[PDB]
Order: sequence, then C-alpha cells, then structure tokens
Amino acid sequence: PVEFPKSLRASSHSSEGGTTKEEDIYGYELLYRSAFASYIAPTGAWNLVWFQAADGSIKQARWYGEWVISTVLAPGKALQGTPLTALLWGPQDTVRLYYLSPQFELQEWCWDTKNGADNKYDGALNAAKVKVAPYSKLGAVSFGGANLRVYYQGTNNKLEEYTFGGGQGWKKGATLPGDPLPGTYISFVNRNKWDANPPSIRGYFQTVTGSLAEQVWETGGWRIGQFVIPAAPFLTPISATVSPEKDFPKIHVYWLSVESTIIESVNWHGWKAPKQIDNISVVKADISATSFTRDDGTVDVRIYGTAQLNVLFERIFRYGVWEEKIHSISVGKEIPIEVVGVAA
Amino acid sequence: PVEFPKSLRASSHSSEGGTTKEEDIYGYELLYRSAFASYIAPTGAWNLVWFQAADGSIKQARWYGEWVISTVLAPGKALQGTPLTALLWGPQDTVRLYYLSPQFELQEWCWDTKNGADNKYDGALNAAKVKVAPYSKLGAVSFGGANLRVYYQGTNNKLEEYTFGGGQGWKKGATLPGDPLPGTYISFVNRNKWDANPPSIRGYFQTVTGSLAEQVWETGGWRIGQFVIPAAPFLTPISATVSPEKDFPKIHVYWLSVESTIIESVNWHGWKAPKQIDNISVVKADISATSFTRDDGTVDVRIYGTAQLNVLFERIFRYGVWEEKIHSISVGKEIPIEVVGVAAAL
Ligand SMILES: OC[C@H]1O[C@@H](O)[C@@H](O)[C@@H](O)[C@@H]1O
Ligand SMILES: OC[C@H]1O[C@@H](O)[C@@H](O)[C@@H](O)[C@@H]1O
Ligand SMILES: OC[C@H]1O[C@@H](O)[C@@H](O)[C@@H](O)[C@@H]1O
Ligand SMILES: OC[C@H]1O[C@H](O)[C@@H](O)[C@@H](O)[C@@H]1O
Repeated sequence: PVEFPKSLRASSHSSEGGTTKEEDIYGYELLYRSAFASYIAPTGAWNLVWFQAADGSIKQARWYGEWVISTVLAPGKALQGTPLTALLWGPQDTVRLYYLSPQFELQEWCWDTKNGADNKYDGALNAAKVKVAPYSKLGAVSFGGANLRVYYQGTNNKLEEYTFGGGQGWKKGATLPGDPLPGTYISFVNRNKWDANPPSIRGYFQTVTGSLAEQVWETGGWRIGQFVIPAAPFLTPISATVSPEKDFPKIHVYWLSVESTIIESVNWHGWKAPKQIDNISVVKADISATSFTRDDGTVDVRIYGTAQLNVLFERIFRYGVWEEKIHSISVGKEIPIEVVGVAA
Repeated sequence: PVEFPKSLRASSHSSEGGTTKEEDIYGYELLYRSAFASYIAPTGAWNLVWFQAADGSIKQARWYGEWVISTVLAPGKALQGTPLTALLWGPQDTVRLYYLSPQFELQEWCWDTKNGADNKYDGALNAAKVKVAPYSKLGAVSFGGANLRVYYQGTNNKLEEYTFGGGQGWKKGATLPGDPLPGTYISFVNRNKWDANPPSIRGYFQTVTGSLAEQVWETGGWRIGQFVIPAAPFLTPISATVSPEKDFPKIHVYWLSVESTIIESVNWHGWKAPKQIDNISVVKADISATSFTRDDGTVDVRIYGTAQLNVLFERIFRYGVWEEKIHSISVGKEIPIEVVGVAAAL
C-alpha cells in the first residue's frame, strides 16, 4: 500500500479519526498537482473546468447532464505546470482562458459561441509577449462586457495588471500595492455584474510574511483591503468566487490549512470567521472555486482541485450545505491503490 | 508567519518536539521542488550538484573548498520540472547529465575535462529522439568506461533502458521487469567499478501497489531483487548510491517517510533494517545521494534536496556519523520568513 498520515483523512470514506485502510484512485493522465480554472454558468445549467493533462495539453471537463472531456490546447502550447484562469461573459457565450507559454509569457485562448458559432482560437494578448515571473499565478476579471483585466506576478514579484477594452487593445495596467510572496497563488473576482461598469474588484494573495491579503479596486485606484489572515501555509492554494445573495455580493475565499483541508472565509456585509468546510485532506495543489445565484436566491459554490491520490474532485455547496458526496471526474486512465494510515 | 505542522521539525534549529517559532529561508530562484542530480568525486575532493532554477535553466553547484554556482543549460532546453540524473567516470574527468526536453524526449549534456580540456556540449542521445512518459523520472549507470545505460519510464509505464557503447551508438535496451507506479522516482547504481565490465546494476523504484522494489542486472539478465519495502508514501522521492566499504559494495537507499523525513536502508553483507537518518522534515520533493570511499575503506555519503522553505540542503555522513550541521547552498535571491507550528486547521 501507500502510506498516509494516520491523523489525516484521505477521502470521504476514510475513518472518522483519520485514515486506517482504504482504496484511493491515481488518475495518472492528470498532471500531478495540475492547475485548475473553472466557470459555472450563471444559470447553473452547465459547468466548465480546465486542467493540464500529464502530456501538458490543456483539457476541458464540461458538465451538461454528464461530464465530457475535450482538449482545448495541444501539447507544446503551455508551460508544464502552467497556471490557469478563466473568464465567461455574454452572459455565457464568450470564454477566455489564460495560461503561460513555455517561455513564461501570458497567453490567451478564446471560445466564442454567439449566434451558434463555435470559434476556438488564439487571442490577441499573445502579441504583447508579456513576460512574467516564472512562478507567477494568474487571475482575471471582466466587466462592461468585453473589458478584460489579467493579473499576474511581474519579474520583481509585484502583482501587475494588463487591460483590454474600449477599442484600445491590450495595454499595461496598474501595478498593485502590497508585498506579494514570490509564487503566491492569486485569485481575482468582480463583485459587480458582468455587464456593469464600473467593476468592483477584489484580489486575494499571500504576502512575504505568509499572511493572506486583499487587493481592492473600488473608487479611486488600488488599495489593500480589510481581509487579513495573519498566518497560512507557505504557498497555500487560494481561490475566490463571488455571486449575489439578496442582491449583495457574497465573496467566498478558499485556501488550505496546515492539514491541507479547505478553509473558507465569506464576505457578505462583513467578513465571517474562517471555517473548515470539511476535514478531508486534499493534495496541496491548486484549487478553483466558482459560484452562481439560484433562481431561489441562494448561492451555490463548486470547488475543483486534486484529491488523494491524484483525482479531480468536485465539492458542492448547494441549498446551504456542503454535500457529503464529493465527486470525482475521470480524465483518463486510473489505477486503484490501497492506502494505510501510519503514525510517526 | 507561515504555518507548519507543529509535530514536525522544519529545520535543525526547530525545537526538540517540533516547530514552535523560527525563521526559515525561501530561495525563490530555485524551482520549487527542483529535481536534483549529484556526484562527489571518487577521491572526495570535489562535488557536483545539478538543479533547475525558477527560470527553467539547469544550473550546477560545484564544491572545491567553496561552493560556486554556474549555468549549464539555458532556459528552453529542459522541461519545467525535468528529472535529472548524472554519470561520472574516467575516473573523474567525464560527466554526463540526463534530462527531458519540453517535448518529453531524453537529452544528454556532456562535460569532458580529460587532459585539462573544458568542453560542455550536447550528447548524441538527443538525436535518437526517445519519447518517454511525460512524468518519467531518470536513472543512469556507466561501466567499462563509456558503456552507458539510461533508465526511464515508457509510455506504458514499464521501466525501459537505452544503451550506448561498443561503437554501436545509442540503441534501445531492455524492458525491465515489474509493475512500476506511473511517475515513480527511480535511482540506478552500479556496484562494480567504473572501469569494470560486466557491471552489477541495481535500480530502486515504487510499484503500482505502493511498495518499493529493486531491479537487478547480473550476467544472465534482469530480475526483481530481494529489496522490498511493503509500504511507502505515494510518489515518494527515492535516491540510491553505492561505493565499496572494506572492499564490498555498500548500497545506501533513501526515501521519505510520511513525515517527509529521510529513511535509509543499507545493503552491505545483507540488507539492514530501514532507519530514519534525522527527524527534520524536508520538502517532499526529489533528493539525490552520492558517496565515495576514503583511503581507509570507509564510505562517506552526501544527500542533496529541498529543505524548508525552499533551500538546497546538504546532509553529510562522514567518518561513520551524520553530522548535526545540515548545510544550505544558496542559488540566488532569498527571503527569510517566520514559521510557526500549528496543531489544527484553525
Ligand atoms: O475577438 C477576439 C478578441 O476578444 C477580446 O475579448 C480579447 O480576448 C482579445 O484578446 C481577442 O483577440
Ligand atoms: O564523445 C561524445 C559522446 O560521449 C559518449 O560517452 C556519449 O555520451 C555520447 O552520447 C556522446 O555523444
Ligand atoms: O544478488 C541479488 C541480490 O543482490 C544484493 O546485492 C541485493 O541488491 C539484493 O537485494 C539482491 O536481490
Ligand atoms: O470597500 C473595500 C471593502 O470591500 C468589502 O467589504 C471587502 O472586500 C473588504 O475586505 C474591503 O475592505
């Protein structure tokens, strides 16, 4: 078998006190510790998840009644270990996926379905040849329709913005405040609706001290916000999502605990205390959260990431509860392996 | 600060029972979880370590009284996250480093220094265009001088061999026995001297069951050996090294425990029970062991790898003891970060 810390739970079928003996899955055609991006339709009708296969291609898992896997970027196009982040607007007929080339330049993939078209193509951002820190992660928001903002870590470790819209093409945007940890995970959200202008932007990142911090764009420029987590694991995955609840933006910020369990902080008329959503240890690797507002007014959340041993999980918050059923989305060949909990 | 499990020690200066509050170093120009290859000279005089920088270049740390860092392969030559493995013979003037291209093909870097030469150049393996499983690790041995063997994981997850020597050029070699875990770490050693022929080859890997297993080559062919570890962490780093102690090959096999401490098992007139070499948790990432035999017949070991938070460590076994001082080798810009031991999620 493989050994796992006895005090930690490897799956939803682990013993209550930790792992004793169980079977878990290794999906070996998923890049180990793959990046993830995601977007659920604002109606909840379908879901998009993007990930990196073992061969370095970028693939898509689309849920529409069932999950269907496809390839969106051929092998050779993306850095092995690229970050990923996605945009969806129109309300839901225009998709952009951002990633890094093997030369650490911002790249863009475009998928347009307006009027029943199906165009998939390289975006104009590639022309700017924006070289980023090689360990940079990526975030992005959209507003007013096709006004786009891409966030990354520049070569001096500051967070940086690139902008698109208003007929200007891609241009360098703001340099953001704060002192970001080199290689920090980053996640940016727009608290206002996709077609509204101005946006209300928040970004989440880890600082050089290990704390988690918040970027705010609200009225007159970028500032550091009130969200402060004094201590978090080194290079902890971070992903945030926002959707309105009772006509007010509900931000969910997720990161990993020292046990690699998922911690959630909610902003909705103030920040609520961080809370562990479940006690199952995921692989310490990128996660991706998305959300929508049901027609009954409640906010659903989905989180994607890597579960033991190497599988794409889906965690579901629906009707006010995290479902005990944690799904797994197969992306290729798999082997089952026995796992035993071992003490120090 | 950053949070670290309170029950684990992050460094030599951690409290006796785990981490309380301390400062540790983030070397952010070392690729996080870099691969490592290494070779100490058979005389013990100097050391070579290879690693991947954050920008994807392959760099070299050379010790000869002091550590000196140089760049051997520019960005673009190697896959981001490439495995690495090295050969040294001549007895000690001919170096090879194996890595993967960004298209998952075997590549070879050569460094020849015989007769005072100083030549770095691409090897002929590149032209063979050998596609491997994208998560393949790499091992290699040399014998009879320049008879070379490169070990990798093929697309069907079997371990595979490529051969060089006898004027034949690079050719496909054996398919090895056993059922390897996809992406397993691998480490191959030659128990016989660099100029001897035949070799006595051992390889260490993780199987589909999670156990650790051993490849054996002797005259007659390949077989699965008697070294068996029934359970190990999933995708545990593995590195082995061999050198003669009192004229008999002493194999040291290293892997990580669930606490990410280094476990050692020695073969020398039989296998000895696995034993933790120290209780400091390294980053769960590639390690690299090397060894040499002193004039008195005793065997020194060096282990390289990633220590918290992201630093290149050197652990030293010298004159029969692991030295308490665990060294760090700076490879670029660094920031110190406070680390606090935490017992629960919140
Ligand atoms: O129509 C294609 C264009 O769409 C815009 O929204 C941006 O994504 C451009 O970079 C892209 O070239
Ligand atoms: O002389 C150069 C040659 O050296 C041999 O040992 C091998 O490494 C070859 O691949 C290389 O081309
Ligand atoms: O002769 C075969 C045996 O040789 C010894 O050196 C060890 O490596 C054993 O594990 C192996 O099975
Ligand atoms: O207006 C800025 C303010 O907006 C929201 O309330 C949250 O994102 C806060 O953390 C932030 O300080």
